[PDB]
Amino acid sequence: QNWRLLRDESAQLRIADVLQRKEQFRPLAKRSFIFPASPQAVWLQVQLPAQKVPSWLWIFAPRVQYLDYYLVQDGQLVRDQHTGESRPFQERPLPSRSYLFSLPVDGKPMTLYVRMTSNHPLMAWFDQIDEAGLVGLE
Repeated sequence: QNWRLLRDESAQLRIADVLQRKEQFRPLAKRSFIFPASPQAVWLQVQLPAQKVPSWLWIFAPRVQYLDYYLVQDGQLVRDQHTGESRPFQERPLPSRSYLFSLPVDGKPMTLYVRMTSNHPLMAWFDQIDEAGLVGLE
């Protein structure tokens, strides 16, 4: 129940606003979603324990225009990345243009937040992967 979702139909919520609304996140029945095209912002919240081996959050979000990634550890914002198809000029390694975010092995648990918007149907698949998952990616 640590993979949770919040639909922000206002599209106005920022990271600070979302952190005030943690109780509004509800558990996902699968690590993916699809919604008809709308101006909503979909937020993902993933709570993870301290990690022992290299791992990544993988996201395949075709046609997502704005994707914002935030990592929180010990109540503080430790990572803050703005990407998506409407943020060009960033070179990504994978042919699929999937997104990878490295999850630190630093003795502390974490919470990740991802904001996604599109003018197209809003869809993504996502999961935590280790090195073994990484080397088979395309």
